[PDB]
Amino acid sequence: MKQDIHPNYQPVVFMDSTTGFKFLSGSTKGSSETVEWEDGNTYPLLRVEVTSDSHPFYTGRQKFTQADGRVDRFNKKYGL
Amino acid sequence: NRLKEKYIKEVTPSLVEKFNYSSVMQTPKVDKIVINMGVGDAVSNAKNLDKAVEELALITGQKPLITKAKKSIAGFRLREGMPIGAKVTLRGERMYEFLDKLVTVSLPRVRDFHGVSKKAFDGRGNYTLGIKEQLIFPEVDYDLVDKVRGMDIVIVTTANTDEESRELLAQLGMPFQ
Amino acid sequence: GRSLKKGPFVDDHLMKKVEAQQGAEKKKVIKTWSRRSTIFPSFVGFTIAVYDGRKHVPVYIQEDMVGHKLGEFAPTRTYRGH
Amino acid sequence: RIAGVDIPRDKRVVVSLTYIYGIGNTTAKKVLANVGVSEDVRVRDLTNEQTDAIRAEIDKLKVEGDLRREVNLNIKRLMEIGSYRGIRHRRGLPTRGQNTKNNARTRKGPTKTV
RNA sequence: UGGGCUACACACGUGCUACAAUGGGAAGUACAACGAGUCGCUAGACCGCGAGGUCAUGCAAAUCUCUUAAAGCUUCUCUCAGUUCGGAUUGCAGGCUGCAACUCGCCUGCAUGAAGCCGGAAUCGCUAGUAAUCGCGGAUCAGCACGCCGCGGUGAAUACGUUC
RNA sequence: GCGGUCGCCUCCUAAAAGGUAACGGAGGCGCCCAAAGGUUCCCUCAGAAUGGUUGGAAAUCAUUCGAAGAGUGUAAAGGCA
Ligand SMILES: [K+]
Ligand SMILES: [K+]
Ligand SMILES: [K+]
Ligand SMILES: [K+]
Ligand SMILES: [K+]
Ligand SMILES: [K+]
Ligand SMILES: [K+]
Ligand SMILES: [K+]
Ligand SMILES: [Mg+2]
Ligand SMILES: [Mg+2]
Ligand SMILES: [Mg+2]
Ligand SMILES: [Mg+2]
Ligand SMILES: [Mg+2]
Ligand SMILES: [Mg+2]
Ligand SMILES: [Mg+2]
Ligand SMILES: [Mg+2]
Ligand SMILES: [Mg+2]
Repeated sequence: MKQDIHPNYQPVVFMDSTTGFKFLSGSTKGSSETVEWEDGNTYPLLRVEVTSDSHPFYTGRQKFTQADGRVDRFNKKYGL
Repeated sequence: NRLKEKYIKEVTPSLVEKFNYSSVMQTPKVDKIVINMGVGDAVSNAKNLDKAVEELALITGQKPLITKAKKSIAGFRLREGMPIGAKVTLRGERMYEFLDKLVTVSLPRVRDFHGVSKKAFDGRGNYTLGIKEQLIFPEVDYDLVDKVRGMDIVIVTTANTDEESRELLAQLGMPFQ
Repeated sequence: GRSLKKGPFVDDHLMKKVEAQQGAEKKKVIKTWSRRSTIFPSFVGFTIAVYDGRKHVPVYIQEDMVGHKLGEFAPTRTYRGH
Repeated sequence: RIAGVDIPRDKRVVVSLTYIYGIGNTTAKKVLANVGVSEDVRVRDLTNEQTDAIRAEIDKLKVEGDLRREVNLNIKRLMEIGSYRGIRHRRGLPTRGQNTKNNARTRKGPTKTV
């Protein structure tokens, strides 16, 4: 890689906030927070709310209710 | 390095088993990843391409090569050599790192993300994903974008068949529909 | 809107007709002048020829249509444009 | 910021919340009552903890893309069943029964002199 | 019986609401008049965020009710922003009246938040308790007015002059 | 007489060396380039299919197929991967 022409790159850890699952990868962005890491090495830490494990599709279960049908709505409203 | 680790450990033996490879050399591998951002707006204003290039560099960690129109086209007001479109090539560690980031972070942040296409294969074992909008990558900062844009990521592998390609991408993690 | 205590409204004759045809293998068009009558889950799956002021227009009833008055599904006046 | 929209910073918290789609002034008052946050303090002043509590309440509420998708499904539903309201929606005319000989400019759009 | 008179590329008349700080919002506090009322006006209480609902009271009425009017005044807040202006359109959920509210009623809550930054040529009303502005009542009327009839509150500017 | 032509370059006429006429059939020139020259090093095209945000027949990207069907400042012939 040519020198002084590429955006700064630094290794960084990632923790899924919702579940805590951890994965180490490089990125351009830097996080003031830093955490240790196996092999006894510290890296800036980027907390992410949603990851592959967190995302419902990967797990195989979906949170969404999928809404209600109008027949059922009518019965609920009118007690029928 | 996580994705390379995952590949070599789980993915490589699993593909060997499924596809009954005589030697591990036959194992398909992600050969390279080419992220291409076609910017026709540069003709109206080159700074659109400039900012697009900057965003792409932030996303990729490598300065992009500014591809130029090989042919002048009056239909798009395009003169030959006009610097429209950029690309970046990632191999080895950078390739694996970017791919893992795409799987984990950039993909979920897509609006109403229903997964990735399962037919966008050339027919040779090489896939492409069309990202409609940026701001899904953490490095875009959701504000620096003056004009939102998209891109095309081309995953070129050593697989001969879309089937082996599909299994490899799934193993590395690909939200196929 | 219609008071909840009052409950849904439907013309008695229309309701009696749909009731009589409930145990029907194949539904036959029910012709009604009653625009007012509300659609019901029972109405689902029936074809109803609603008078529009000059003729009875057939409409196929579905669970998606229920909860609305019949007359709304049959337009009265036609406007092609100018 | 809070629900995926960067609310104005200087304004008072209730007004800044209203800037979120799906949230009006009454809803802002209600969520602030739940969180205990005072209405007068500006959002820039609001501590990160108060902002987190406000995020919890909004996430409890339906807003932004979720709300917009719900309404568009309703309108799509009317059009697909071919109801009178659906036809009104499709042709851009008043659905609620207003007379269309005059006015109706909001649905119709700008006047066409022809 | 149902539909139409309620249509809708467009043109005009008459009005209502605005475009904001002489304002918007919140709280407190004060002052009217004309009129209506029997299955009608409805007190008071309770439930409801509200529209309203339940019980229930007085009054065929200078006795009871509609009916503590709104602008106003006093504090607080907003700080010139297509906004805390504007309230159209739209979604959902309700309240009534009525056999029935889709065509096609009024009203409520939540959500949305349109044009509109004071308006070309031209044109209208008004000389004082008037214009301007603020409400209140009533006729029609099951329900339904920005219209009509009437009432009061606050309350100006200007008239040199008769050439046009 | 009117019209056309007058010098130079390329093709056909031209009869497999060269040359060869007609008011025979076709076109070009009166320049351009400071690199579009020299050299060392390096590279190989046009199109087609498949896949792919804006993006459309056709902009940029990827694989495969592709011996030249491209390009070679400028006419044509000869030549050049
Ligand atoms: K109408
Ligand atoms: K008019
Ligand atoms: K007229
Ligand atoms: K009016
Ligand atoms: K004030
Ligand atoms: K109606
Ligand atoms: K009335
Ligand atoms: K050179
Ligand atoms: Mg809002
Ligand atoms: Mg009407
Ligand atoms: Mg009429
Ligand atoms: Mg202004
Ligand atoms: Mg006079
Ligand atoms: Mg007065
Ligand atoms: Mg010869
Ligand atoms: Mg010879
Ligand atoms: Mg050359």
